[PDB]
Amino acid sequence: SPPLCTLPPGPEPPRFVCYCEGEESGEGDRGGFNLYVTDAAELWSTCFTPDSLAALKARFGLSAAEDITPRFRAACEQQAVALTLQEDRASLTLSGGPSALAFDLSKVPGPEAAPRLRALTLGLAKRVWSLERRLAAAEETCPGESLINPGFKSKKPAGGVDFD
Amino acid sequence: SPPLCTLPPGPEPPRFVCYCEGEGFNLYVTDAAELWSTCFTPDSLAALKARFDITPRFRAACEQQAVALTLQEDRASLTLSGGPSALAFDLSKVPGPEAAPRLRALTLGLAKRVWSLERRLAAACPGESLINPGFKSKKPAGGVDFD
Repeated sequence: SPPLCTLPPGPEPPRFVCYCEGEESGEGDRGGFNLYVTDAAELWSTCFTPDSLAALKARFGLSAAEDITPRFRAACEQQAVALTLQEDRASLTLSGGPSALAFDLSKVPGPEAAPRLRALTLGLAKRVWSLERRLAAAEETCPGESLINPGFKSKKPAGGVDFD
Repeated sequence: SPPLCTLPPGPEPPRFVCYCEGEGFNLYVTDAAELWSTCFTPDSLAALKARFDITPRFRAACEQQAVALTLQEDRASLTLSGGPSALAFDLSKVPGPEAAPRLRALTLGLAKRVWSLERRLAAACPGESLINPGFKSKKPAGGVDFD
């Protein structure tokens, strides 16, 4: 269950989304490590390489035993995600833990942003579909006219005075 | 929270998404690249809601996973079964300029719903002969011993 978040944080109507993909363990194989930020109009990807990632985690003081996805999940829980964009290049700050980590995001071509967007639409669809029952399990457990001259009011006989 | 369903709802990788918003009221089925919308007129909307509100019925159908889809390359017909009787809706393609803000808004809404749902789930020289540098530190001969 890869974490994700939307900015601005909280229940405020957001404009951006940040997420991660892959990270499958157990019977399956360890996939890639990609964190994408998009606003349904322009995607941004890490486009990192294993040597670049190793150098980045060595310079910032991390080791190979600390995965970044749990830190992203903790920041999502604490709402500690920030995005800075200059014109098309984004840098996300992850301040969930004691030290704020900085990650650099590059531009994404359209022929990759659009397929990613149309895959992520169904991705979030199935995610929310599963999370519905997940939260359920977690929380729950002529009349009026004289016939002689129709068009003239029907006449009743005179009665006069009758004491009661 | 407005209801939503994934077609098919099984463990198979989903392909189609259906949603409602507004309660001209329209029903949207999005393949993330193409959108089918009712675009019904107010008189037609009144006639359809009289013959069958639709949001509670749609929500019940989503919970019961009773939404049927029939599509032929331009046309969408939905069988909604969440109320007293089955609901039949006719949907057609919407232009791309109309769907682009719609798809952006639905993407943002899905993302924020997922984040809110996750939040609610959370709250629940060595070796060298120095005399001649460049040569191994010699060992004086020892001969034979007894072991």
